[PDB]
Amino acid sequence: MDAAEVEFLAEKELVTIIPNFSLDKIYLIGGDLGPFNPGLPVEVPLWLAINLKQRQKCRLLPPEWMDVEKLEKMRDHERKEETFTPMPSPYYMELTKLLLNHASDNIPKADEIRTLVKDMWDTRIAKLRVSADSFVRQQEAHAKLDNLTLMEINTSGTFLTQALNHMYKLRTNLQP
Amino acid sequence: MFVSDFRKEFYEVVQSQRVLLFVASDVDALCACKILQALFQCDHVQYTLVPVSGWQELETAFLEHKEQFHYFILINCGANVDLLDILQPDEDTIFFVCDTHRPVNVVNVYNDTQIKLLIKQDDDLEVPAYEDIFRIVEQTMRRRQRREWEARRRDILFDYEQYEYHGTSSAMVMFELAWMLSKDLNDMLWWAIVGLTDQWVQDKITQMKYVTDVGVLQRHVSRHNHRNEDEENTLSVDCTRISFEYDLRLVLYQHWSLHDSLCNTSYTAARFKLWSVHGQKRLQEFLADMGLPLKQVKQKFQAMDISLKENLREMIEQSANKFGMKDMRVQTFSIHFGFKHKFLASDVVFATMSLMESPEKDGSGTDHFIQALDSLSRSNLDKLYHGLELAKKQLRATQQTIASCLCTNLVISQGPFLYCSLMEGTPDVMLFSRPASLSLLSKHLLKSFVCSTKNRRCKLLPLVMAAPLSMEHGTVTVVGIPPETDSSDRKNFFGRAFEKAAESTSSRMLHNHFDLSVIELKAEDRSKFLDALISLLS
Amino acid sequence: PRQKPFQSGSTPLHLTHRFMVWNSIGIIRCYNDEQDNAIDVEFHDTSIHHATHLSNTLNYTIADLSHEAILLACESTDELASKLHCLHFSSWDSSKEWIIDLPQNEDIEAICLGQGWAAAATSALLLRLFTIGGVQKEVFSLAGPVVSMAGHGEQLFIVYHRGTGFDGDQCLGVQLLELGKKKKQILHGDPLPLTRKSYLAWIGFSAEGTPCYVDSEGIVRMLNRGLGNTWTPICNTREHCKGKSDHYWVVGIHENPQQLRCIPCKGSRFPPTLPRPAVAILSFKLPYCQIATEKGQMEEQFWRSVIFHNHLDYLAKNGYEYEESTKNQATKEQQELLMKMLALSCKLEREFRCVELADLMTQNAVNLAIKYASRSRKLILAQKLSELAVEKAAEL
Amino acid sequence: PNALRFHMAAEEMEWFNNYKRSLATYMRSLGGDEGLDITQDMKPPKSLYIEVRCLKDYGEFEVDDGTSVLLKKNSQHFLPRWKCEQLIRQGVLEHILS
Repeated sequence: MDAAEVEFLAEKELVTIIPNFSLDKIYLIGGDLGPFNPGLPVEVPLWLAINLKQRQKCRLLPPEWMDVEKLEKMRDHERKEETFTPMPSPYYMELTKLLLNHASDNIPKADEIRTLVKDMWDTRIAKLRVSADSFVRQQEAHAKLDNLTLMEINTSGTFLTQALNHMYKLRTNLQP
Repeated sequence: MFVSDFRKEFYEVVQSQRVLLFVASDVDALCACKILQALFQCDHVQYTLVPVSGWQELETAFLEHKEQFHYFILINCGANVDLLDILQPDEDTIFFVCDTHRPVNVVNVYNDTQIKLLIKQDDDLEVPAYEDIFRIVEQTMRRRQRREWEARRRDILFDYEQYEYHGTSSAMVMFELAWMLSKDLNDMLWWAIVGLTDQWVQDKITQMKYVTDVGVLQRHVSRHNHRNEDEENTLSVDCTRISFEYDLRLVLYQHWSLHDSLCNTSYTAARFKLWSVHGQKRLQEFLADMGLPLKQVKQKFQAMDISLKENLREMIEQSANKFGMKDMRVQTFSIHFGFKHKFLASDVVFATMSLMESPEKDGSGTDHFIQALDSLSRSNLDKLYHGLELAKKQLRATQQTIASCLCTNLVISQGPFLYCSLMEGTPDVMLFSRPASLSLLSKHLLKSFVCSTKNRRCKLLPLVMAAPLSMEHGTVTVVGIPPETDSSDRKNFFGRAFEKAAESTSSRMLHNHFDLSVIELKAEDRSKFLDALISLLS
Repeated sequence: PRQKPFQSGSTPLHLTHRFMVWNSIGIIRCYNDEQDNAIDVEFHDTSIHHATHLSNTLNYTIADLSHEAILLACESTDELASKLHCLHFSSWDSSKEWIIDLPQNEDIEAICLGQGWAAAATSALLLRLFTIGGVQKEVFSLAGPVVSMAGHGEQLFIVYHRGTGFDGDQCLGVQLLELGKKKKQILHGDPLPLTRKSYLAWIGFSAEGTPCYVDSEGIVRMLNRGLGNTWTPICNTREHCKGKSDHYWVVGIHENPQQLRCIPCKGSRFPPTLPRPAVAILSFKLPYCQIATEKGQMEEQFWRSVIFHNHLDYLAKNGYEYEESTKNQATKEQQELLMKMLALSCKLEREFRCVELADLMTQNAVNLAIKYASRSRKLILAQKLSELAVEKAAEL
Repeated sequence: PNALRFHMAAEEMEWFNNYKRSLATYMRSLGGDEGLDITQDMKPPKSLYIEVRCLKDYGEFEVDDGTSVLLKKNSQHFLPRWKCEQLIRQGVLEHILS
């Protein structure tokens, strides 16, 4: 894969907007939406909230896990534990990029949410290169990754698997 | 015709069509486009953007596209001349004009089918009434009265089309439209502010009108940016903020040093007379009266010590009363993006205006236009930050020309108007070869001159300037600027003079641009033209 | 102490950035410090009108908003009189503004916007009527100091002090007028029911045009046109609150579909202006007994359906436009609940109760209940229902 | 372009024109109406319209409805990205408003 398709899979998460136009139910091949009552919340998939925000037709809302207090506890829980701890949403990096870039003025304290998210990320990446070094160092044959999201996997996967194949080969070249 | 309301007459017609946008080349028109773009990319309206530069290229462009499309939009071009003939269109084609030039041509106003005008009629317009300009012995007895009518027409024309000026900028009409639809943002407000500031920078509007428009725009700025009353601590630092500033008139002083921006603003380079060693010490005394070390003033402004810059913008306004410079603070706006991004609305202008008019040419006429249209969106801060090193290089190569024609006295008093000319051998004179970057040099030359000369007559005569255009065709370019003063109405009158002079002498001339006061003339018809012009203006 | 007049949907005046009015049409905010004073108008539907920004030079402290105009008012000073300012943005002519000065020592205390008209209650105990274009209409005296004022169509909803209460209770009266071509005073200062030791928090009309109001104890009441113009509780916002300091700030009331649009407030009774609060949607629930049981649940649903469709009859009696399909769906919804309540009473061997429920049924539903009573061997019940069906046919 | 068809040996052109034809055969077989052209669509779709800017001359680009468009140099349009993908990926147009 590549980041630009993880970003595609991440635009299926649901968010809540507040439209300012009138429209009746829409029957999408992936569900139903609406109705859109001006000045009333409604829950849509991201790829539509962003596209409506760019055309000046809505007003986003911060997801509940995107609070500057619960995050300041996740950031500590992550540094205490010594394994991959569970995360608010399986796609938090892409949410807190797309949202904070496109709707940073409808989110209070954007430039602290952003730094806490980055602090969590910079740790969950450090635990990986330790869990991906003991693997080689001790020549394991299995490794249980607990709560890795698809993005951390995809940033260093096409190197790790490709450097473990060359190790299986070198380790089983004497049998015949 | 005149469009009464922009929603239901201009927008909601082209909302479902495929329009074609012709664009002139000036910061005002760039900023008037970049809003219409963002208003089309929001409603999925297929447009097309053709950058034109004269009348020949506008005609060439209309030649090719005139059968696919049948809607059109002209931006800062084609409101001071007649349109239904230079293009010779069909009947079912529609034209919208959103130009600033004045006065609007006559027929373009009594043609309510093909040429609609997006011009707010509450400007300074006084268009003559309809039949005053448009259509047995008793036969002759009444056709003599019709001859009287024609004679009155020949006069009222000369009354109405004698002075050219500019109205409210396009980037403010478009912004009114974009606010009606309720789809305005900060990014569409910064382009309004820049498209307004540019006119006042190039000195095409009066200070009264400029302050009136600033008074208008400040309500919008406060409506947007005040909603963050006390939450300015929990708003993202990486989100643009526009603010009203009462700030200095020095050009580019926040990127240049404080010293190289006093020697180059063509408002303190005139008063201080920073071209004559006798008055260069005036600058020294001005600096010494404030306690600014001569070693901090020479260093870049971002690196100056923090203890000096506390009340700089006040200790400069004060110590400029003691020298005869009381108009030193102006009213502008400024933008912050992030951690280190802080622009005044007259730095964006001097950078854009010099990305579009770079001397070294690298292709067709529409290769620089694109690179300057690029540097207005925040995703391209690497062009802006680059177009600020051209705007510097230009400003340091203008005070080294106004220093030539004032330590050599190349301003001839040819009678009713001053006169000058340039030499190729002087360095940095091929930079001003373009017929657009020559008006600013002349308009600063007049400001330095009027302050320099000791006469009382020359201080109130308009200037006329010529500099060589093409060595092969052997031709020069000529401009004409109104008589300078503090409260000049800014109503130039040379578009008629040059026309009638070339008509009298019957020489070769080209009125290629959209403004009339810029002409290309054979190097040999110079005097043949000039003498007849001297006699004509009288 | 008598509570002071207020505009429904507004936040207190002492706030630097406050809401002047928040209703179903839009929001009006006022930012006022010591340097400048600004008023911003926003519409929920951008197609109605563009965002309007005003320089509050006269220091307007009261505001109302409708699909027709913007209404603003300010008290008098030692130099200026109390003024009523209307921004008639929906006007089809070139004059979209008018202002009028009240007489000396007369101050505007409350305003409201109706369909094509505006009203202002003043410190002289006067109610002044104005057309939306600026014509002064009728004037009459108020029986007491005004508390709040609302308008909808031709209806004028006035709440005022009819007396002096004791032990924390207010003494409020309601004057309800219809200002059409035939002027009617629907309520001649009837006493306004309130929760004990509570004050008036919000008044107004539902989008369909029924008067409603909320007290400080979260009790939402609605005029019951089908019950002699009494007031029926339709919601209790305290049931959705988790603590004493939690409150709900009502914005609008809608009958079809049923929804109470309000702002959840944690720690205070009104939401802060920034950041933009989110509008919550609460359901209506009439305070019926044993609502956890199937009988009480269906009885609440039935009477909630009855009261929230009285507006259809009101629109019909006054020539307004109503959907006949909504009236038919209401009856079908009610006949289904009656039929399920009759089947429940039949299972409980309460056959007398079944006949009582059948009295509320249509003739077709009663005929169906007779065959359901013949089934399951309820012979006497079937006879009582048949005699009821005969009596219903005789009433025609 | 014949900067390429000049470097292939004269029998590789036959392999090509066979492969291309078999591919265009398979593609039209997927769906009922002329299948689905899987050659386009190389990157996830982001928005519905795109803003291009020409870079070389090109005779007369077509819009499905017979409404052609001339392509001079340095002249930017606003077209549906459903049509511009073929040309952006070659070098003619350019996606500016990223």
